[PDB]
Amino acid sequence: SHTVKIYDTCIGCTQCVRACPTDVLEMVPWDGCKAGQIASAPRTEDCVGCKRCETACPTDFLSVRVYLGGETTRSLGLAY
Amino acid sequence: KVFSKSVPFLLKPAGLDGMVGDVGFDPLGFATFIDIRWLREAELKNGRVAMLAFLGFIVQEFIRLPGDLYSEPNGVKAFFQVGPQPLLQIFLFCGFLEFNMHKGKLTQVDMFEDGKREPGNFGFDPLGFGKDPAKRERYALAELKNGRLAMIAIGGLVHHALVTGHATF
Amino acid sequence: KSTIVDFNPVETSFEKWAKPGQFSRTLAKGPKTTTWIWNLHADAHDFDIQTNSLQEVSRKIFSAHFGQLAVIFLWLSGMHFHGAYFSNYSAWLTNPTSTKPSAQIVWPIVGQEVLNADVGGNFQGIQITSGFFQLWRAEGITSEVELYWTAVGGLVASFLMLFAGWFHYHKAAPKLEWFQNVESMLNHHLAGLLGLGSLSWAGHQIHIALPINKLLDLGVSPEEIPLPYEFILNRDLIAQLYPSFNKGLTPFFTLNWGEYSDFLTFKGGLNPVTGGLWLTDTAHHHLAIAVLFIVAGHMYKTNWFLGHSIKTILEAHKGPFTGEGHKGLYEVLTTSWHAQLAINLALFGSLSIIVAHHMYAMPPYPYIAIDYPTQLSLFTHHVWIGGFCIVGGAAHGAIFFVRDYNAANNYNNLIDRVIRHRDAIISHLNWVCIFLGCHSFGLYVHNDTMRALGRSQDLFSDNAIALKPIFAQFIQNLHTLAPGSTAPNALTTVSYAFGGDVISVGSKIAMMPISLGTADFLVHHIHAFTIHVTVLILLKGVLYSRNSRLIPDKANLGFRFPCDGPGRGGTCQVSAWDHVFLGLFWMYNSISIVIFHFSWKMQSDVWGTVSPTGAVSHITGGNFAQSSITINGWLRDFLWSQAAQVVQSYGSSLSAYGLIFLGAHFIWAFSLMFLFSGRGYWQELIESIVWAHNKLKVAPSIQPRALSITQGRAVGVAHYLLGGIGTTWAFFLARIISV
Amino acid sequence: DIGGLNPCKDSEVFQKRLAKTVKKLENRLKKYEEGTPPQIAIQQQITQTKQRFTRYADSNLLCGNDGLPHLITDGRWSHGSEFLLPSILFLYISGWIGWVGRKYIRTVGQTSNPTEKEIIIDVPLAISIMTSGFLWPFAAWQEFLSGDLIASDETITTSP
Amino acid sequence: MKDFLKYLSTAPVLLTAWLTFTAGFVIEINRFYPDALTFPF
Amino acid sequence: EKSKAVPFLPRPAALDGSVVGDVGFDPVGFTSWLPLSYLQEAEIKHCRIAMLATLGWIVADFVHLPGAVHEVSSLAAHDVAVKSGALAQILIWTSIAEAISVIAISQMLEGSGRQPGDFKFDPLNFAKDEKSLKKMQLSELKNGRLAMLAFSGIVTQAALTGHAFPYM
Ligand code: CLA
Ligand code: CLA
Ligand code: CLA
Ligand code: CLA
Ligand SMILES: CC(/C=C/C=C(C)/C=C/[C@@]12O[C@]1(C)C[C@@H](O)CC2(C)C)=C\C=C\C=C(C)\C=C\C=C(C)\C=C\[C@@]12O[C@]1(C)C[C@@H](O)CC2(C)C
Ligand SMILES: CC(/C=C/C=C(C)/C=C/[C@@]12O[C@]1(C)C[C@@H](O)CC2(C)C)=C\C=C\C=C(C)\C=C\C=C(C)\C=C\[C@@]12O[C@]1(C)C[C@@H](O)CC2(C)C
Ligand SMILES: CC1=C(C/C=C(\C)CCC[C@H](C)CCC[C@H](C)CCCC(C)C)C(=O)c2ccccc2C1=O
Ligand code: SF4
Repeated sequence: SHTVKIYDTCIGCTQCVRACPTDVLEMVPWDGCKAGQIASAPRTEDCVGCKRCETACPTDFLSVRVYLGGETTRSLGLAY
Repeated sequence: KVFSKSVPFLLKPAGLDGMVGDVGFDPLGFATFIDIRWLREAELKNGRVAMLAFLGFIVQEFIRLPGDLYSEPNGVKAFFQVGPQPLLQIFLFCGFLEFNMHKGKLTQVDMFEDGKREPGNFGFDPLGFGKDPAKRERYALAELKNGRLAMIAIGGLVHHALVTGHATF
Repeated sequence: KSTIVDFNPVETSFEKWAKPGQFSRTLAKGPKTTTWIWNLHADAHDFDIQTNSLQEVSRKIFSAHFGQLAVIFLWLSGMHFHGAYFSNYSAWLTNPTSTKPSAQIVWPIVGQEVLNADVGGNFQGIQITSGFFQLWRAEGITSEVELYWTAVGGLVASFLMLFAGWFHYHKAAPKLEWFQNVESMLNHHLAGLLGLGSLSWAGHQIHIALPINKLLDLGVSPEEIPLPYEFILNRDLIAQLYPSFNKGLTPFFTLNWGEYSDFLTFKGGLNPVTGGLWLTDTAHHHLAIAVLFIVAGHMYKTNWFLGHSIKTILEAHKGPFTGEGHKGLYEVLTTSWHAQLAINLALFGSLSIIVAHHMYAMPPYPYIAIDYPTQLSLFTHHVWIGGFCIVGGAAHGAIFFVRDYNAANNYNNLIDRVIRHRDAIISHLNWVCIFLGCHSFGLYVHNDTMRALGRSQDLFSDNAIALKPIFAQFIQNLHTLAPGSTAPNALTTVSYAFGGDVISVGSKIAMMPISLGTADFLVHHIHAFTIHVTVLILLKGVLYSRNSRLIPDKANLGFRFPCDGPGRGGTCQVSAWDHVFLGLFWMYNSISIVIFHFSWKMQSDVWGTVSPTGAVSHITGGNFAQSSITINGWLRDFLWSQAAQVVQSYGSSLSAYGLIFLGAHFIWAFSLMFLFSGRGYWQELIESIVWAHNKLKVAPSIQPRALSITQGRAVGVAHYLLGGIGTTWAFFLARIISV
Repeated sequence: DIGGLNPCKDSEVFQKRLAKTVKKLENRLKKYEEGTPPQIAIQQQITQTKQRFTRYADSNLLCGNDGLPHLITDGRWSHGSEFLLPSILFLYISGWIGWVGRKYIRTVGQTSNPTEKEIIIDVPLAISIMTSGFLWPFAAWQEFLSGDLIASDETITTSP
Repeated sequence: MKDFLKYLSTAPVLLTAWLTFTAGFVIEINRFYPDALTFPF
Repeated sequence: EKSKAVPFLPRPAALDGSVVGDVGFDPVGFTSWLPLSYLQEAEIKHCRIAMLATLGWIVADFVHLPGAVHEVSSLAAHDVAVKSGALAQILIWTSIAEAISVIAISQMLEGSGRQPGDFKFDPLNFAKDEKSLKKMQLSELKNGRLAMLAFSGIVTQAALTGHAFPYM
């Protein structure tokens, strides 16, 4: 399964979570930004690696980073 | 609407107000997209060069210098007979003059950048004509008109020499 | 306040000309990177994203059509003007079989005047392969003054179409209901446009082209031929050549149409003097076409209680296997410009290819069959246009599926049922493509390896294992027997390609029976295989344009997008555009093979010279039958052999063809930089270049960015197509002009 | 002489090339009639070929064993009109182009909408800058001295 | 003629005019002094 | 309604009364989609050009300038004058005048106040008040239209039959 990391540059704009096609990211409470929220990656087993999450990231060099790793039938997007 | 004094069916052009040759002649509006100070500097320099060149024609066909090289009554053919060496010296001397008279600032963007430069005013007046300000404006207008007439005449003489080949006479 | 048009919808102003990108909501803010410049041209004609109203899109399309027709009219006017002023048309008229058509002279600069060839007739210029001279001769044009007047009329028509476009966008723009009158539009395009154009052309042929060309074939010089208007004012100048005009129009109105058999014939074959189709046959053909199309135009109900409703016809065509059938197709084709473009472009390209075939098969112009450069150029050009238009039709079908397809409005209809079993279609098409490719190409490779191993009896040749195209030979036999048996009123077969005698004009073969052997079997199956693979790519693009097992929401990404990401193992090129890109590549492959087959087969087994005793000697000598069955044969006896004229063209009047050969090679190789590389490398190189510019304080305000992934692919495919087609263009033209 | 080459005025193969080209042109000329424009064009071709060959012969041009002018670009002023003078001419013209482009970029870079003035050129300012490029060698060695030609550390750098 | 002159000031029109003028004077130099392999001086 | 010239056609709706030579003649409605000042300027330019052209054609078929080049009929004078460069000078000066005209018509269309065809050229007066100016404008328009039609007829007849000044 791929690896997804969140960095404290998160501004809690939720654009990553609402762009994930496989429900990998979610918004959790935080105290490091104005919005009081930070993205989390608790379901990386469903991560497919499409990187839509970091295409919607407005922070300078990203706050969500996807590191491709071992492959799985879920991560390979295999309907068969 | 005011309408121009020279071209009476055209609106009065802008940017020519405080000048010494203003008759409202700018149908193409060259003073709108080109600096008027640069335009007057260029007009004065072209006029002065044309006057000197017309006088040069008339003297060359008449007087000439001793020597085999300087023996062509036709100015156009004299440009070729004289060779490149005398002409290149004139080119370099004119360049030296251009550099020293404008004191470095020679380009359209560099000249008049700081202002304080009346267009065409090199301060050249050794004989003292122009101390009286009353006749100064008349002298400026006369210089402008003579320069324009000499531009037209310099073109005329050069093209007469090209279509006939002998001289001006 | 008309019910069809809106008056003064858009003001004629230059203000928006000074605001580039005003049409787009995203581009209107102004450029920030160089990507804006490329996006400006990529969205210029995408009227769907510029307005949210179908009416505005339709009006823009209508005015764009007017602009295109004005451009076409200007091009035709230029062609006629060049024929009038910079051509040897008058000299070619008096010697069609010995003067090469030229209509473009080259200025004497930088030594380029060598391009002015010895085309004959006391003329120097570039030989013309567009066949305009033959077309003008078939039109009865016998003077360059007529060409000048046609050019003037073309200029006037081009201005008229420009004015029409301006008028119908800015002064009186039609409403949506006017555009959606598909019944009225079909009625008019079928009766008025097609039928009345055929009728008017039949009238022109009968009254101008029939007498003038008959006099020309009789040997009358163009100067003593009467002016065309005299054939109308004087019923005696045409009644001598065709002694049936003496009865006037009475036989027509008295149903005694047999009297007009003098100039309305049904002969078939070719004119023995000119080598083209009998112009009496052509006039009769256009008359019949006019009547048929006028009749066909009275089909759809427009404004009276008479005719058909296309909605009622489609909705009644259901079936046990097709559910709701064609229900909803009328709404699809009356609310989506992209669906109409798909159908029209596909059928238009297919029509262009059919035209290309029927052109050389039955030469319709005088002295065009013996002008081999003209025939080769016309066939290749029309087949290329057809392939491009077919790929465009597939592209716009995919665009309709992505954008204008409504799932609710198409419940259980044909479109829905096709998407529901797209897997089966694509899998079986995949199997068919593999079967056809394996067989055709592996038979080619088997022939090559048997020849390389010294086993000549193991090939798939005529003197070996033979694959006779018996079905095509049966059809050829049926056509050569048609006159008198199935077409009893025919005097000759439709084309001598099916069989018959060798038709030669001035010792040059015009048409001749095209024998089909094992070599034609293999190349025909190659054609079928390439066409099937192109169809596979395009149909996979259209069907999987909305969703798939990989990306269940591919429609939300649009028609044109590079990917969905490196995930799922990699989701490159999943768009539908990336399928029109690959399909463009495969169309290039297929059309290149088709034109190669045509060129080699014609040069080897049709074209040539006929000896006075009747011995036929061809351009190459019949090497197609035995050497077109191996890839080494194609490489050596066709490519290497016929490329001799291109490479040896330097210093001659064909040197421009060698230069274009080299330049097209250069462009084709240039394409591979964009096709093989990726955007990240070029962006990071531009980073260092920008560093240098910033170091020298010359970095542009518009930030330079590498071309987008989709634009990189588009540039690559455009350069690839240009280079390959130009290389084949120069090769074909130099080879067929030299010999 | 230089590199084993010989002057084209004494190169037999050069004259053979001239004679062959003229003969081909005359043979082409034979197949046309009277003072017709094709014959005039071919005669002009012959005249231009002869003039070009004569000018190349009397041009201090060195010809090889193929009878074609070879360029001596080692730097010697003897053959200075082959490379050195065209080199100076191009350097002047290209420096002019680069200088006017850089000046325009830096001038509209200090306005409210720098990017707008790059797709829609300020033709007055563009004309003002373009005709000022004749002093580009002097302007360059007056801006480099003042430190206005080179940026120092405001330039961006990647992570490593 | 205020926005038309601004349209003529756009990058494509200006580049086309400048390149047409450039090719023009190059072609005319090569017409009046053809076959110039070296510097005329 | 019911324009003066064509009594059964409606008034062109752009020519009420406030133009010299306005009899309401625009059946095909050219004024409905083109500026009135532009059309007036074009008409007056045509009037003046054709008046000069008719007078010149008729006179040059009678009186010739000294020289062998000027010894041709006006019908064949175009190909001779263009070869001698005589028409080149006219083209140059007419182009200068027409560029100044480009400026003038642009200014007139964008405000200004210059009447169509009004170049203020009036060395003599010939027009002292508004009434005289209107009458002379009407005379100029009528004479110009007559001369345009007359030059049309002269050229067509001379081309049809290569006759001298009587082109019958
Ligand atoms: C008999 C009547 C008639 C005729 C001849 C045409 C002919 C044409 N139509 Mg058309 N049309 C008609 C009725 C007709 N239409 C009706 C009733 C409707 C309403 C449903 C439409 C709606 C329509 C649309 C929406 C479009 C066309 C287009 C076209 C053109 C197709 C391009 C082509 O084949 O090039 C052949 C070209 C020629 C043969 C050139 C000569 C044709 C000239 C222009 C005659 C045109 C006839 C015109 C209708 C007369 C009106 C004159 C006006 C003063 C009223 C062609 C010119 C398409 C096009 O190209 O747009 C411009 C297009 O997009 N038509
Ligand atoms: C009747 C024909 C027709 C029409 C009306 C359209 C219309 C359209 N197409 Mg389309 N298309 C067509 C044929 C047609 N196409 C064909 C035949 C193909 C197959 C190649 C395609 C493939 C295609 C794709 C793949 C796409 C479109 C798109 C579009 C839309 C936007 C077009 C645009 O902005 O381009 C503006 C015009 C340009 C950018 C011009 C580019 C220059 C070309 C590529 C090079 C031409 C070179 C030329 C031959 C000269 C080379 C000579 C050399 C020596 C210089 C528009 C609705 C796009 C879209 O989004 O649709 C909604 C899109 O993605 N089309
Ligand atoms: C010469 C190069 C080449 C070759 C051989 C192929 C071959 C093929 N392409 Mg293509 N393709 C090419 C270049 C080529 N392409 C390029 C440059 C592009 C870029 C645009 C594409 C883009 C492209 C697309 C987009 C598609 C194809 C498809 C296909 C397949 C069609 C089905 C078929 O015939 O399979 C049969 C295989 C052959 C004919 C190859 C030769 C096989 C020999 C003759 C017979 C078997 C030999 C035997 C097994 C050897 C065993 C011994 C060995 C173990 C030592 C086929 C594999 C389609 C596909 O997937 O297939 C349906 C498809 O959709 N291609
Ligand atoms: C539309 C205007 C026009 C044009 C195009 C021509 C053209 C021509 N005329 Mg002509 N002519 C004109 C008006 C015109 N004329 C008028 C109004 C008269 C009466 C005075 C004449 C009297 C005339 C004679 C007597 C002869 C010609 C001849 C000729 C031919 C060669 C010499 C020449 O240019 O004329 C030279 C013209 C003149 C000597 C008199 C012109 C007087 C002008 C038109 C009146 C003042 C108008 C003013 C200058 C406008 C300013 C223009 C503005 C842009 C600055 C040439 C075809 C000669 C020829 O070859 O005959 C076949 C010849 O012998 N013309
Ligand atoms: C005289 C002239 C202009 C004169 C104006 C003058 C003096 C007045 C100027 C001033 O009042 C103003 C305006 C304003 C004041 O503040 C300044 C002054 C100075 C007081 C232009 C001539 C302009 C002269 C021109 C344009 C001449 C063009 C000639 C051509 C084209 C000849 C071509 C041929 O000779 C060839 C080439 C080959 C031959 O075989 C064929 C032909 C055709 C004959
Ligand atoms: C055309 C021209 C002037 C045209 C003026 C016009 C139309 C004026 C019209 C007006 O005034 C009137 C009529 C009335 C006014 O109220 C209104 C306007 C409208 C203002 C000048 C040309 C002027 C032309 C000039 C000055 C040309 C000079 C050429 C020189 C010096 C050439 C030198 C060489 O040719 C040699 C000698 C040897 C070569 O081998 C090398 C070089 C170096 C190239
Ligand atoms: C080189 C290259 C670039 C860089 C290319 C750029 C930045 C294009 C630059 C184009 C210039 C700026 C304008 C065109 C200049 C040409 C001389 C004009 C065309 C020639 C005419 C005759 C048409 C990419 O961005 C890219 C992206 C994706 C895959 C491959 C590649 C790729 O290979
Ligand atoms: S960039 Fe190239 S590779 Fe990476 S995802 Fe987009 S398409 Fe697939």
